[PDB]
Amino acid sequence: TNKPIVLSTWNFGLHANVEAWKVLSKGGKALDAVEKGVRLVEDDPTERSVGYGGRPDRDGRVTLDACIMDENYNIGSVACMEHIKNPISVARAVMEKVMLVGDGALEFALSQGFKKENLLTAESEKEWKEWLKT
Amino acid sequence: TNKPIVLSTWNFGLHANVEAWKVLSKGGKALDAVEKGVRLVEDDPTERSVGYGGRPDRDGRVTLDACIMDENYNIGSVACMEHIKNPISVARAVMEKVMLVGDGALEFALSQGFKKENLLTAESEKEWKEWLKT
Amino acid sequence: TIGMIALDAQGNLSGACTTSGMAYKMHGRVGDSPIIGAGLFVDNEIGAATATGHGEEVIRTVGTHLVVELMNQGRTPQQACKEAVERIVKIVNRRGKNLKDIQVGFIALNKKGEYGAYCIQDGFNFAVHDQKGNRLETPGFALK
Amino acid sequence: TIGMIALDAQGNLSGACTTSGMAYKMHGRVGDSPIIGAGLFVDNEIGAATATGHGEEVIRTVGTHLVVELMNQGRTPQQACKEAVERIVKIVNRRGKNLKDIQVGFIALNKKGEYGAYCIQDGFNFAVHDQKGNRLETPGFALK
Repeated sequence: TNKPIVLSTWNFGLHANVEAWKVLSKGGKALDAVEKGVRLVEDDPTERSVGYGGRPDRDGRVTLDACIMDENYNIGSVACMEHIKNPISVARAVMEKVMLVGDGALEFALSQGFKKENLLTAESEKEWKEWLKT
Repeated sequence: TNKPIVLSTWNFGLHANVEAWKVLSKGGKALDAVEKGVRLVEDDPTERSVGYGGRPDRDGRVTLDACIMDENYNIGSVACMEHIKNPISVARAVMEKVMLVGDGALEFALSQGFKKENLLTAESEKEWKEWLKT
Repeated sequence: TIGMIALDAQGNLSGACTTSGMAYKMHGRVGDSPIIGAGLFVDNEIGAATATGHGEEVIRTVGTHLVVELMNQGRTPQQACKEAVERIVKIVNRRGKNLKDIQVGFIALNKKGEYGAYCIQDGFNFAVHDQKGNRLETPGFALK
Repeated sequence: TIGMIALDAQGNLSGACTTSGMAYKMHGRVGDSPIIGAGLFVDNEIGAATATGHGEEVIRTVGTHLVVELMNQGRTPQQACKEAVERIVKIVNRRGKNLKDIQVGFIALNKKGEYGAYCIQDGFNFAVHDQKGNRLETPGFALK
């Protein structure tokens, strides 16, 4: 057996994996490893396909989607959620407290202590306005 | 090969199958048959687990979920959609024009000619209010 | 919820699933019914299946895709519903939950127009309409 | 999108999938990333898989559930990802679409820590960290 081990998608998975490994190499849980690893990319405004900095929908709304699954068939999911930087973590809150969408996902997030934030970066807002011009 | 054939869930299924069979027995498409079939139940306010019957969420909002899948791997889905009595048909329009949720689902429905209706019957309202008391 | 699957005179499958979901759910709650793994799956080369029961359970087990895949491997529709529920009982047990609190079942139809159904608990029924007419049938169940 | 799957020191699997979705999508557009059969699936008795790409195609094929059931049948993680990609390829063709217009990548892990990946088009890499270090690896692709 080759363990612990973590895989992630795309070249930004390289640096995400380093974060996940901080948990795994200390004997920590896979669930905690994968949540920390993807949060690093959610947090990064430069990564415009995940979380903060995400390119918005055609109306200028940054809507995020995420799901999580542990080692005993526990699942949580959020979709089309606004204003919350770390949708993986809301999903984990769904799983521990299975799928919420739209305003309701935000309402649950706020009830669990997450905070409203403006996820639209100046860069994303400007490229969205340029996209509209076409 | 036993064809045509339709299956559906629960006793109201028996009733929906009669509408499906009007299409299937005349050589119509499975896709048209299944849409017609389930719309019978969506439309019936006495069927309280589907469409215009439907028992609202805890805040009193009737929110509907539907998906459809045809014979060549085309799919459409809508989730947590308010005010449209026939979400299967919205899902069909998603499929032809893959998943929309919440306000966006309603916006798309309206753009395709569907009309807003009040899906909360007096009976459902009444029962919701009793549940709120317990 | 109603789920409906059909095989037409051309030998083509399609399906539909539509619901108002769990009564008095949290705002924004979505169950299995709109999710193509889960409440409904159709593959025109193989067959179709649609689900009943607790939505959260059907989602976690991706139940209708599992049924159709079992048919793909060569299970009959009845065999595939049964094995799908049996795999699922095993998961309920791995989770430390009581089967009595969980309903999951399935109805299925293959390209030949064979059909089947199975559930965790007694009390589900489903309607079938072919050239022998329309009838409400009761499937096998796991929780004896 | 980023998908991430791990196997820990205890021998437990878990995974996560998070995205902002398609740029300039219609309001309310959801892809495969938050959907348990599709963007992510984990079965601790078998293995895990995560996907990225055109959300429409992963959803329509329930792709990660497929990859995991293939591992259940005896395929290696790499073989499982490949065969799942090959199914999307056949469906794209059956739909009369062009393979150049779709990208999907799967990555997979089994209980033993074996891993693998496959994708539609060249240009997708994945990152893998084990006790020998962190590596960027380039899997096989269908569209040659």
